[PDB]
Amino acid sequence: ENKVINFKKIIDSRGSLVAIEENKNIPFSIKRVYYIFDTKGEEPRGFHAHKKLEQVLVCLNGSCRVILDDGNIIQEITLDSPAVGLYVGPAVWHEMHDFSSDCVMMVLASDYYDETDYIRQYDNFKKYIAKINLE
Amino acid sequence: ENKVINFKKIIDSRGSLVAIEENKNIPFSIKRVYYIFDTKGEEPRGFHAHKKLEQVLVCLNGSCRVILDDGNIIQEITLDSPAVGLYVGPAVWHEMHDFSSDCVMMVLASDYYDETDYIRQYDNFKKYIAKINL
Ligand SMILES: Cc1cn([C@H]2C[C@H](O)[C@@H](COP(=O)(O)OP(=O)(O)O)O2)c(=O)[nH]c1=O
Ligand SMILES: Cc1cn([C@H]2C[C@H](O)[C@@H](COP(=O)(O)OP(=O)(O)O)O2)c(=O)[nH]c1=O
Ligand SMILES: [Cl-]
Repeated sequence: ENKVINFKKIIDSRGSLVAIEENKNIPFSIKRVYYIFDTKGEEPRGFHAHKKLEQVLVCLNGSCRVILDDGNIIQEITLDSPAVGLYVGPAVWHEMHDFSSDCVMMVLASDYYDETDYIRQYDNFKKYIAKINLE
Repeated sequence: ENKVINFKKIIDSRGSLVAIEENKNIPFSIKRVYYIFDTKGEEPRGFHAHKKLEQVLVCLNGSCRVILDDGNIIQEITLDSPAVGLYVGPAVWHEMHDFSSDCVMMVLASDYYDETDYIRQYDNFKKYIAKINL
């Protein structure tokens, strides 16, 4: 509804195509595109929140299980369709689990990588969330 | 004239990561990100040049054979690594062939989809180039 994006998909005799356009079918300007591949092991990814960064996760091949925690409710979704994007706004703790061996996870981000824009401690995230609330 | 971009790749026990940043490891601002998947058939694609659009092609899974023609030289390059991008500037004809069944082709574009920016006839592409040349 608010976080799951169903992109329009073109299908023809040659295959399938999806086009994501900044500020068109995604709410922000794209500054970075990163992707995860050649995955292995049973240790997950993520476990942090951002203060300003906006992202849209898309599973281009295989599947992956994503968890979002906005400090109020926890949501979970299994991404396994390239036509499905998951919006991860600022102030949202997130985690990525169960990457299939053939998984390819693509992320569209509103800004360049920035080590300082991370909240890696859950309690801190929680605190952070509390403060924002007050305001 | 080289068009291959080798991206820095992060590796750990969990897998690999590559990060593309507009105007940082690619020469333009990204306005669109499109991808081709669930491919079939024996028909190749592309077979056009753009007048304004700049793009970076990346084979995120499987493989595919790309043909680039800049009007000076024709280059055939097989993409089978997510860490390699192929820069397709304006006025550059491109074709994509031999898509693996599990292929995933991702493209970073400098602008929104625009059918009017498609030069669809090789001869016209060549004429366009000639024009540019003078
Ligand atoms: C997401 C991202 C990470 N990185 C770097 C930062 C680290 O050195 C490495 C991995 O970052 P990341 O994998 O997100 O951090 P963590 O190990 O805490 O889960 O890749 C970039 O250079 N660019 C990016 O866009
Ligand atoms: C590349 C792209 C294609 N499309 C559509 C146009 C076509 O209907 C289809 C395939 O486009 P494309 O292969 O570029 O054109 P063509 O098949 O004529 O050679 O996908 C978009 O809607 N947005 C995009 O960003
Ligand atoms: Cl579900």
